[PDB]
Amino acid sequence: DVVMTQTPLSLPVSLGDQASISCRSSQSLIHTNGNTYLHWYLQKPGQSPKLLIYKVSNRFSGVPDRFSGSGSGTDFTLKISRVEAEDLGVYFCSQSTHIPPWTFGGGTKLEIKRADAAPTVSIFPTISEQLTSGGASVVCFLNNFYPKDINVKWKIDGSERQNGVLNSWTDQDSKDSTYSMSSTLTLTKDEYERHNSYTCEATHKTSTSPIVKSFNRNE
Amino acid sequence: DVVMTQTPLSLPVSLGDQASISCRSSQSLIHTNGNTYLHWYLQKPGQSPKLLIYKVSNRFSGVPDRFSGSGSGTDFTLKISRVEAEDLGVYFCSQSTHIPPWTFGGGTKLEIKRADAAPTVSIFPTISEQLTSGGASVVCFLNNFYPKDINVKWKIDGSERQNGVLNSWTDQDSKDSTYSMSSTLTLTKDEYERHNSYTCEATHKTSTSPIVKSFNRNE
Amino acid sequence: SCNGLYYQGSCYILHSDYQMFSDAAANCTAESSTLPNKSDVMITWLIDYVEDTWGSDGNPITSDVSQEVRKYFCVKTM
Amino acid sequence: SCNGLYYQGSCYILHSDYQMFSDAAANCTAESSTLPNKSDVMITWLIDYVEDTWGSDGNPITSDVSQEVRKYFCVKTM
Amino acid sequence: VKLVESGGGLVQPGGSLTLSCATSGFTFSDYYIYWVRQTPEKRLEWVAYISNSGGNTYYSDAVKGRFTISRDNAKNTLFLQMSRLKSEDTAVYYCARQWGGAMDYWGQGTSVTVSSAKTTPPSVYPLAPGCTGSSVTLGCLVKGYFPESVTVTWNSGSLSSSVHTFPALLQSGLYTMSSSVTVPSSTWPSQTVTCSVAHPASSTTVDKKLEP
Amino acid sequence: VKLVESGGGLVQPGGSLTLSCATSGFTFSDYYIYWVRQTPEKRLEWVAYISNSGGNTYYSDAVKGRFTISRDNAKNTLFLQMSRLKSEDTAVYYCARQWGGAMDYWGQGTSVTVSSAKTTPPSVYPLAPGCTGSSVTLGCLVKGYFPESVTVTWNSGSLSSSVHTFPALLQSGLYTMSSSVTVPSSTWPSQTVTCSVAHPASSTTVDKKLEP
Ligand SMILES: [Zn+2]
Ligand SMILES: [Zn+2]
Ligand SMILES: [Zn+2]
Ligand SMILES: [Zn+2]
Ligand SMILES: [Zn+2]
Ligand SMILES: [Zn+2]
Ligand SMILES: [Zn+2]
Ligand SMILES: [Zn+2]
Repeated sequence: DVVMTQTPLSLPVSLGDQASISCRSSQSLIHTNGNTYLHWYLQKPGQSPKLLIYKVSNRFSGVPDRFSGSGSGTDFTLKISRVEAEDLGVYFCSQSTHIPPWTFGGGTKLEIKRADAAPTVSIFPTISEQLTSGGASVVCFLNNFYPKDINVKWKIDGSERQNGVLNSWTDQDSKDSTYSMSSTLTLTKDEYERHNSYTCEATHKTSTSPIVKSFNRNE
Repeated sequence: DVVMTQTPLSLPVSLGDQASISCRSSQSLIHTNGNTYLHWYLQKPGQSPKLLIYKVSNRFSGVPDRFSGSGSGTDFTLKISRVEAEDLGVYFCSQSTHIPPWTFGGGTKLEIKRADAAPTVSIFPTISEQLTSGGASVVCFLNNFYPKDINVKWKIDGSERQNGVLNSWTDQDSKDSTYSMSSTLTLTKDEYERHNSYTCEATHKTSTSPIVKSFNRNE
Repeated sequence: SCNGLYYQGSCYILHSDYQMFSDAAANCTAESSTLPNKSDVMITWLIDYVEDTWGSDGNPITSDVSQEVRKYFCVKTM
Repeated sequence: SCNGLYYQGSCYILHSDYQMFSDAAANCTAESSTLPNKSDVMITWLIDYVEDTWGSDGNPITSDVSQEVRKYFCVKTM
Repeated sequence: VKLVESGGGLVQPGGSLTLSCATSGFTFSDYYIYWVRQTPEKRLEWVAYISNSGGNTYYSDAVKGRFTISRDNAKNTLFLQMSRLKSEDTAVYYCARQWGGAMDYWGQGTSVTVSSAKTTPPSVYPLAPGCTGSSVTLGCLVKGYFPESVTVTWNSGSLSSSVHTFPALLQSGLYTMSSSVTVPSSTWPSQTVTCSVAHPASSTTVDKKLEP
Repeated sequence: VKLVESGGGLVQPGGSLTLSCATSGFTFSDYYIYWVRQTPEKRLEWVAYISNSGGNTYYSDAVKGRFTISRDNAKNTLFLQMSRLKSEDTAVYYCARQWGGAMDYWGQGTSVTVSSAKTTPPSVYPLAPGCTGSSVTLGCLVKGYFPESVTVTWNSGSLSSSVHTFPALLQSGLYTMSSSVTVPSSTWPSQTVTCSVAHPASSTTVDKKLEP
């Protein structure tokens, strides 16, 4: 029951810039033996966690000079003096002073900072193959946007519907560093055929004007 | 400084007969822990010693029922109920009660018992190749005798000479179970040429008559 | 009446259950006791008994070892 | 004045030098002492200290082990 | 230094499972070892901890009395006996060596999934625009399947295309995912775009052709 | 279970030598181990003894202060550092594992020889009767050589022959041995008998023809 709180959750950085991640414990991590048992791990995509820094500021074997840990008591910091491509992934802080249990911070995802990009928005009516079996899934792709933070609204005949909305986000794109999401509105065939106009609406920091994609069942 | 005394030194046995070897310690081998630390080893020709029986009467792994150890205090016995060909070699008793040092008995050589055989005796004058370089080695082969115990006398002009006599014995013959020995009398060329008749004489339990082989330098 | 080691008015009770440091320290604390003081016991006959058991400084009485288990003595004054 | 474990008029002195049984037994004998008696110490608090050290019967206080080294206590009455 | 987990698989709630962690490149019996799990939320959660000899064991509250951590020092292998498995136990399970107060070397992990859901093939629905631009984005909705791992492969008439694979969502005990393909407007509908959806666990491959 | 000695060789008095004993098939650091030597008299003599950890060592009076027994538990190898070597130390040296109060497994041994004698080729002298019977026995005397290992191979005109090889005797710092061959009287001197004497250490082979 030592709570490790990490901020931020995502840190957008460009290559060559410095990064700093915060980790805070619910109680002091100073051990009666003089040492302070706070540790930093890196998890790369498709890989297990690896140890980077043990006991606040000690770099583990093979870990470059650009990574530096610091802090005391309850407040700790991981600094990356100049961010390289291989540093990308999730950083976890951990405590082993007040044990059991051994506890981990929630994690900080180091990510690529790029230019802003409005999403490419496409809406799709339910295929007849779904309709004739009694379902209606309306789908909205929101492709290649930056940054990650976006809002998607479903409108049926102009009014917002929150019922049966599922959203799935991609991880950062390796080709262009953008993000993509899929939004599905699930209705029954009967309920779908009770309305005419279907709209997915996207508000993004790239425009004060929402991106609107609609279709009319009678068109 | 616990002296282990083994008897006999050689034990002549025929195949299928029972054998018993004695081992006696200078002081009791009973350990305060109730056990008695006397052990028996077998050394086969060209092989290292192997453990047969540990703590008086315990057979080691793979050791057949025909081997049995017994005894107490200072007097111990190894029995072989029926001697097989693979049992041949040297048996060593050992103590590990009064330690250090760990001490071993002198050993008992288990040997094949066969019919008696008088030695085939050959005498050889010094080769001229030795003589012309100033040495005189007179050699006497005593081949294929049984048992091992034999006496060899060198006579120069009828009188026994003990000066410069070297004797070498073979181990038991694998073809016929006999023994062989070589006896060399080493004199100088000058001393050799001062005398006429050279004789090696062998007394063996096979005859009350000695086997005599001689040569005369003037013959 | 000291069922353990008696030294200079203190009584050292052997706990042969291997424990992590915190659990050992809390165990003595609950028994109105402390762990041994390294500098007190180091130059005494107690050292042969207390060696490699938990000290009050968080280390075994003599690489990092804060995640390991050791035995421990609970010390209480008479 | 017992620099070790005191029990029922006896004083148990820890010898932390690992020794074979004979050498340990002879060491105590020379110090006007005996090794611990297994049945005396087995159902006492001493057992946690004396476990796996040489007893007077020739075994560690609880496969053959007569050729191994153990630590030992020398016991002397007060 | 290497640590290799195995034994991960799909089990029903209330089921039992044993995970192993074979080790190499260090003296195994000299080291204390942890099991640490990574949840679907991608968080790290400590599970259990064992001493070098195995005389001391520790468990998190959530697995206390259900999981048993043990070791065989002769075989350089660590074990995690899991009984009374709940959906909450669904995770990638890591074994991790203790050094310097931290967990210095971790295995690649083994995946555990606790679910009563039966093996179900996906429904595949082609996503085509109703009744413009330099490019056209098309899709296939892959719905109501179990377990995970489907592969959507797109066939088009153009080499220049980008494919977006959207992570599965758990909806009514079953997974639903989507995939989009973006191609130049001069290649669709003028040439054929199809999505091939393979679901190994049900031995099924479904092709949908994208029709205007 | 295996134990393999090595490092045995020829050394001068006052010289130094280290013997090794590589082990296999059991956990090495769990076992106490002895060195035991076998003298030229073929007696067994205990030399040294080491505890499993290596914290305790014991020596016989004869090697006390000259020999050092040590171990490397990571390499499963036992050592015997020998200094100030005397001719009395000439032996086959065995390492032997302790079990049950006894020495349960022994290596094949390694041979040590302490001598100031220089490498010397043998003189070969043919032994022929002076100036009778069904068979004739002939010999070759192989004299004043160092070190040991000579091989006497006989060539005769007959397949039926017995060869007696007589163990070497140490005479004036140097070895002397003999070999006899017994052949039918109808094959010697009528056909040629020769003894070929090979001494590998001096790179010498000497043939003597046996002449009446
Ligand atoms: Zn705490
Ligand atoms: Zn992309
Ligand atoms: Zn409606
Ligand atoms: Zn004694
Ligand atoms: Zn023969
Ligand atoms: Zn004379
Ligand atoms: Zn207590
Ligand atoms: Zn003393």
